[PDB]
Amino acid sequence: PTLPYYQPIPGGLNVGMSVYIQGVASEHMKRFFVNFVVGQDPGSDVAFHFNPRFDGWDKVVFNTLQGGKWGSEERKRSMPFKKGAAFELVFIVLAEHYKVVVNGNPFYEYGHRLPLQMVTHLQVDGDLQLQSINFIGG
Ligand SMILES: C[C@@H]1O[C@@H](O[C@H]2[C@H](O[C@H]3[C@H](O)[C@@H](O)[C@H](O)O[C@@H]3CO)O[C@H](CO)[C@H](O)[C@@H]2O)[C@@H](O)[C@H](O)[C@@H]1O
Repeated sequence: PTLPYYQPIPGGLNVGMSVYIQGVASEHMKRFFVNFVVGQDPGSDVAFHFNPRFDGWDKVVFNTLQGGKWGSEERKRSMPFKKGAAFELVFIVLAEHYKVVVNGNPFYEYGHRLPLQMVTHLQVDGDLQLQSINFIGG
């Protein structure tokens, strides 16, 4: 796949589905993001924004964008990615949350703030190369 990536999720999200992303973090990475989007047009709500950042004390930010407004960020001050390194990034869609798994290691559970049933698109962009995106268990 080429970046930016912004594609419909086949059949939408359902509990039990996984999004499996294989990529390589840029040697000079500052950030990248994965968005679960309600729609495809500019201004669309983002049910789940997953945002690793290497600026400062390395961390991953998690949030939701609704009606043009970012909600209260969640943050985990641990960085499972590495500049220049390949990664395997998995989002397991469960009833209560998105379960994030990185390189086989469970990393975070982000509670749903918008209904998973209303997510239509996946958007990926930033300082990485994308090798593949697969939807499993749809
Ligand atoms: C640093 C910021 O990066 C972009 O905006 C992102 C937004 O930044 C938050 C920041 O994470 C938070 O700690 C602070 O309290 O408010 C900032 C402004 O909203 O965070 C959201 C997720 O919460 C997205 O990642 C945004 O891209 C940029 O647009 C800002 O100008 C600023 O440089």
